[PDB]
Amino acid sequence: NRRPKEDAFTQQRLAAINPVLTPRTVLPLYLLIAVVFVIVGGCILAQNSKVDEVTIYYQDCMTNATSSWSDIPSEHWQFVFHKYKTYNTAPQWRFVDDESDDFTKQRGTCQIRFTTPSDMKNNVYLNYVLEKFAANHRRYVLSFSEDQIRGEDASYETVHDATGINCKPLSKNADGKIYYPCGLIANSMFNDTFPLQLTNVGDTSNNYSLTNKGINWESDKKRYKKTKYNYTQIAPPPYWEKMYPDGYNETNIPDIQDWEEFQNWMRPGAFDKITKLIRINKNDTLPAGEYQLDIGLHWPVLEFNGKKGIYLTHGSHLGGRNPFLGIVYLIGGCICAAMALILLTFWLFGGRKIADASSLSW
Amino acid sequence: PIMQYPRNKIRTTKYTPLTFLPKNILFQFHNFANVYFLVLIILGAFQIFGVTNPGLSAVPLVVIVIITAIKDAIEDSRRTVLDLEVNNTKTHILEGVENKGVKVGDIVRIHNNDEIPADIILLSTSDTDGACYVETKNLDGETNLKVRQSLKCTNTIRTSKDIARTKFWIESEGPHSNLYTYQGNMKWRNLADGEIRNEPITINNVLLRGCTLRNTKWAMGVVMFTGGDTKIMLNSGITPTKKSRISRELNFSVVINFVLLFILCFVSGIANGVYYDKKGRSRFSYEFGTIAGSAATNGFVSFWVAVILYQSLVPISLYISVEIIKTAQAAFIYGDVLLYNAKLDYPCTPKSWNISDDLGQVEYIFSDKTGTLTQNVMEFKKCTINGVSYGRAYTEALAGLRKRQGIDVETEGRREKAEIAKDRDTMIDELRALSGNSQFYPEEVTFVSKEFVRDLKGASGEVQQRCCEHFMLALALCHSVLVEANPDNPKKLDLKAQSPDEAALVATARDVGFSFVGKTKKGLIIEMQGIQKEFEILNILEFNSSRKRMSCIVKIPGLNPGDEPRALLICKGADSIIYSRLSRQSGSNSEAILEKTALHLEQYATEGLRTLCIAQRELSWSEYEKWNEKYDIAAASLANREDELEVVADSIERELILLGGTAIEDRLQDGVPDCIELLAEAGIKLWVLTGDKVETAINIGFSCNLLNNEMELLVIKTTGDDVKEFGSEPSEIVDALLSKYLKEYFNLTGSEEEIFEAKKDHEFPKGNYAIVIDGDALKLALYGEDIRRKFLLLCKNCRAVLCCRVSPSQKAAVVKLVKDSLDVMTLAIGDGSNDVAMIQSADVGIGIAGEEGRQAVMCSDYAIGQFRYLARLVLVHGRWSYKRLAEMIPEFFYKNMIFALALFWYGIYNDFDGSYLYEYTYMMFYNLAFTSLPVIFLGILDQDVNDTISLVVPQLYRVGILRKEWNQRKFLWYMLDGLYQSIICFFFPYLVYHKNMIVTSNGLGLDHRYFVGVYVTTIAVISCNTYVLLHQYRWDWFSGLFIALSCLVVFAWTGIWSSAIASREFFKAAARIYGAPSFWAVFFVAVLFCLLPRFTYDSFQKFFYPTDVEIVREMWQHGHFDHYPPGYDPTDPNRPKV
Ligand SMILES: *[C@@H]1O[C@H](CO)[C@@H](O[C@@H]2O[C@H](CO)[C@@H](O[C@@H]3O[C@H](CO)[C@@H](O)[C@H](O)[C@@H]3O)[C@H](O)[C@H]2NC(C)=O)[C@H](O)[C@H]1NC(C)=O
Ligand SMILES: Nc1ncnc2c1ncn2[C@@H]1O[C@H](COP(=O)(O)OP(=O)(O)CP(=O)(O)O)[C@@H](O)[C@H]1O
Ligand SMILES: [Mg+2]
Repeated sequence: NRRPKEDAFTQQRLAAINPVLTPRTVLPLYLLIAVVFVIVGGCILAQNSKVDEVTIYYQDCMTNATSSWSDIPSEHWQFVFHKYKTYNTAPQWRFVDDESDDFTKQRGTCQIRFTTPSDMKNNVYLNYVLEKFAANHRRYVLSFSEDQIRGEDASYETVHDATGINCKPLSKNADGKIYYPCGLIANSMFNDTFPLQLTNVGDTSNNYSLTNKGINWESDKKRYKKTKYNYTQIAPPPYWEKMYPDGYNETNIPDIQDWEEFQNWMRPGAFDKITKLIRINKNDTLPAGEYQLDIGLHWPVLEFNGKKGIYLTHGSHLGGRNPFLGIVYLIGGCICAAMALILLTFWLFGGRKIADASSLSW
Repeated sequence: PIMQYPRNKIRTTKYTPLTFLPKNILFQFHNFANVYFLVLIILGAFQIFGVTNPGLSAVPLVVIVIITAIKDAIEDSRRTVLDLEVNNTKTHILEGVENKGVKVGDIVRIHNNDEIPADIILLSTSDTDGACYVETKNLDGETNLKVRQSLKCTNTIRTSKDIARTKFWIESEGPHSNLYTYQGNMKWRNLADGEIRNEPITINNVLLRGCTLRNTKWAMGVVMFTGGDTKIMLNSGITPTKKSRISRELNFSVVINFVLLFILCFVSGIANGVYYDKKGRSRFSYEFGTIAGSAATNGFVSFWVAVILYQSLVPISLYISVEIIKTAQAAFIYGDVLLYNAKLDYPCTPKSWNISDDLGQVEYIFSDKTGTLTQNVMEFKKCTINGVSYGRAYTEALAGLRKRQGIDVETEGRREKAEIAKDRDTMIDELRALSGNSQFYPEEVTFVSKEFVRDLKGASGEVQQRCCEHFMLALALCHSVLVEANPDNPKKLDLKAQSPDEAALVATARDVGFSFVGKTKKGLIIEMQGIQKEFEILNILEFNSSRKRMSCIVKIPGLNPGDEPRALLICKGADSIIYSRLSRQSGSNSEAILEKTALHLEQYATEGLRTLCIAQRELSWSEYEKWNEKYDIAAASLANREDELEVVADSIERELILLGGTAIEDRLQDGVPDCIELLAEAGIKLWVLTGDKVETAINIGFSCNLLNNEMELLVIKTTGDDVKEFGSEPSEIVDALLSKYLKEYFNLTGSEEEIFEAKKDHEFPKGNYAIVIDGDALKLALYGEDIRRKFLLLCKNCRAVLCCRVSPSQKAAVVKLVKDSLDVMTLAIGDGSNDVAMIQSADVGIGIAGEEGRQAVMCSDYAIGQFRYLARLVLVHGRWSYKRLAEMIPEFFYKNMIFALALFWYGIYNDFDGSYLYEYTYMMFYNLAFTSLPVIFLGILDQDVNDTISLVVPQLYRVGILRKEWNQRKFLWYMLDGLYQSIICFFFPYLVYHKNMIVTSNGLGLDHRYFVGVYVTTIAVISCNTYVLLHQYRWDWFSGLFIALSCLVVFAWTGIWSSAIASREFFKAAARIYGAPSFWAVFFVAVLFCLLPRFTYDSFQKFFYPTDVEIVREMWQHGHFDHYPPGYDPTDPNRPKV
């Protein structure tokens, strides 16, 4: 007896809320969405109007500045303070060469001296902006070793594995020894040493500190682990050999776990603007006045006509200052309230009414 | 080994389970959308095309390869476990201790009434020297008892104790696949004596496989040799499968998806040639130059890296996604109880699973009748003998109910009043039933009680008494009806015939007194009025539906003693064939009786009775013995399965003396209420193709209300039916007469034969115009060039086309004409072995399973219980499976390019060097697990209206006849809707990073490109799955769950894979991204801008250009369908009122 089963699934009689888009459910729906996104779009422009940031580029402290306090191109600096009180004043910078490190392409010390009229809140972030740095190509971001990130004393053919990330450009030095951080990512690290303080020059000289601990995520110290090599078979990468001039001692091998500004650099930014954290200060609210950063220039940004800068901010809940998410929720409010208005004035003032049943075949 | 004998299974499915896998894998890559994945796997192993996880590239392919393998496993198992339990299900005993299953050299005993899976070479049986009868029904139209005269020499075996003393089989040559031939001969060596003997083995000594033996016992002989020596292994079994329009308008849509993929790689392949000849870039100092060499051919490699990058654009889960939906929609056609025939134990049986959407776009139903539309239990007689009509009926004299009064029940009591006055007095010397609903026509036939003692024969007068008795004896001798031993009440034996017509002639001749008791080995025995006369039928010629000659040549005895006994020829056929074979000039009264009886044939077809008439020539044996030699040499000829026996069965039927005609009735299948307002008010144009005549088919189209009143019955009606052999070169009549009103009926529909302005047009034509073209008026209409178009355009602007399509080549040629010359779906529902030519030459193949499963069911595309279920099969289970599968296929090319273009818009910002954005698990689980489930449960569980309301308003099927759902104008505007949302799902995640690259609330930075592809994928998954939510009707608990589960699987694979250390760069992204409120602010507002164009446009359509299926759904929510119950079947015999 092959009768088919009758248990409301081979008979297709499920729950079936059955939505019909009548104009008394769509027109309250657009009244519901557009009354949310003009309150969310207001509250995001309420929050993000109150964000204070400092963007100052310094790729031409080496040439376009003197040893005295020098010219300030307005192409470089961008203060965004919501109390427009000291916004047109210029941040000046000098240049201290000292002619000892004989590199002549990026050397010396640019000492930017800016001025913050308002007070930031307790968290203060000192980023660095690297525009026009091509950080996202095919050969570039697939050049490191994951085991050397995870603290492994790998061999020459185990940094040449087929699986994605290897170190095919940076495999060995002249005498056949492997590199300790291999691959073009760790080779191409931002050098410029920011100091651990913002010196409070001019006024009172009670300095404002900036810790370099707590920079990466603290949860990232489970795949960055200390080395296990034998201090002889590793070489520094060929663009690090002027911070490790002799090679590796028994005591100069960098612990990549706590060296947090290296952990940021092994996380390549997606686009041709790169903004990574290098100095934080969770403890102290920054007071108003005039501060000075002493940037040790080492990283070349002139062979590709790029930029290099400083992003000082107090990052809000959305992160940074961007007027995008305030405009977009208002565009979400402006279109939904217009599509409600177009589909109501074509309804009551001409158009159709849902009053018949002889529209299909009459 | 040397004798080359391997063993084989019986049925020849090419997917042998030892060679299942390598033949499937080559078949999987005849598709050119997964052999494209074999290119980007072997290019993912070469470690220059920037690819991480090279072994995870065979995950999104081989999962689809194995799911198609277990799909093809189920599509091989159902073709062998449900339709094919006849391979080996019986094992014969074959005991040899005193020294359905296959063995070469076996000596198999075959009893009566069983099918033989062997090529048995007969030896002997219970009859005289191996006289074997057979019903060879599953080979040809052979419903005879074909004699298989076995070896007349070795008839000495009786049991399996003496034939079991020889272990021997013969050697034969290769196969030939011809039915009537057998070129094998056996030679054997007798024991203890040197007698050599070649027993001659011909087609009379053997019988084939697919036939059913009758009337004999212990048929014995030898099974075939291995290979293909069975003559049904090649004549039938190699059938080409079929696919839909949407499965043929898909291979255009795939190539349009490959045109776009070839452009997005070509734009990428040149923009990284333009990038690698700049001078002031960053790739000179930090990244090391001369990657491959000192040329700019690292933009040609960057072409190939975009091919590997754009692998979620090639549709891999397409040809598995249609075959999950086509299978599940067909297994819902199967598993419906309202398509289950309780009186037969038979649900709907989908023979072809892959054509569930053909039932939503059909326009022409070629439903020929008398098997399909009717009940085919032939009852009445309404006898018309000697130019006078004896019979009174009011069961169906109601075909002319247009002009009569309200109710007439007193004549239905007067039928019963004459019924009790007819059974009692005719019970003189008859021992049959003769009761209520045992006899069939109440008519006082001449009041036969005249002789008591004075005379027995008469021969003085009252010729009407003789002419009625001579009619009934010639009626009960011209038949192929078999008696049968009645198991309960064995005192009344019954009748069994393969034709429901032919059984009714004897069974009422039984009721008047002329019944036949049985059949002897040569002649026939018949109990005519007490005495049992033995009419020796020495020869019969069979019946075919292409000839309409049921004719026996039964020999009668000479009434005077001492003569040569003459013979009759009762050529019982149609009411136009034997009038085309009738003696015109005569010394008899065979002229003035014709206009009496042919007037009654018009009277007894205009009330809805099937007519079949009886003629008889009084031939002698001075002329028969040469025709019998001309027939038996033609019977000994090679043309016994051809039409050269027809020219021998033509020469003796040239002149005839007409006896009379019958008017057997046929009530309906009660497939009336579907044909009125369900299956013809939808928009489908029915085409009945009877083979019965014109007056009976017009007056049955009114009865089922196929054609109602106010139908302009523009009958074609040619006037002459003659064959041409010479002359008529300067002028023409018999072809020019129908040709001049194929133009003259173009005053009703003004058109011309030149151009097809109607191939590009679909409508259910205003103006009724039921064409009643008939028989030879169709043979002279599809003759050659430039004659079809001047009525095929007339047959487009009709609503019904009608009868007399006999000799099924015309039913083949009509369904081929309206399918080829107008590219549209046909349906062709039929039953019976003469309608397989109409079913196998159409698009859909619906078959009716009657009491037995016939060849138009086992060579079909579906099978339903009655015609009553076609209104549910087409208007519900086909209209849904069109609007489901024509909604799924635009949604699947949409979902592949909301994703695979969002890593093209990232290609601008890495200058098209081919860096991945999606971690290579979100590119690998996207076609498979992320958002490939709600597209499936859109194609399986979507219903625009309920199952009852698809039959209350059947004109919702017009969205499928017009092809007003699936077209390329729908296909491109979903890809343009995807390419819109690819900009939204990338540049809303991009324009929060482009300002200062900081998105976290604690400033720690999510600048990495794998941490951007979670902003992109979560917008590309949720705004994909909510899009499918807004494009299904009736959100249920099931598909509404697998949207809430397929959105909460991208939030769950991000939590359990960004918590392992195996995710190298993607270590802990569940805590970093989802803790950041910039994710949940760009997720709630870039899901909006993906839906907001389509949701307003599908609110601007549904308010001011609303479809017919929106207006019905507005009536669903209000009190317009409150009176209809659930599970409502309006074509049901016993149902309540609305
Ligand atoms: C980080 O600082 C170093 C120095 O403190 C920057 O200079 C790079 O230093 C290496 C080693 O001194 C230079 O390699 C040299 O290249 C010349 C040919 O250009 C070759 O003749 C020498 O024998 C030696 O191999 C390298 O050119 C120099 N500059 C660059 C752009 O790499 C370095 O630029 C700073 N940045 C990075 C990302 O390392
Ligand atoms: N066994 C039989 N004896 C005498 N006449 C028969 C017959 N079988 C069929 N006929 C006649 O042949 C004519 C056409 O033959 P056909 O094969 O069409 O029968 P039919 O139309 O009833 C079945 P179908 O409708 O599927 O063609 C009918 O008018 C019928 O009267
Ligand atoms: Mg039929």
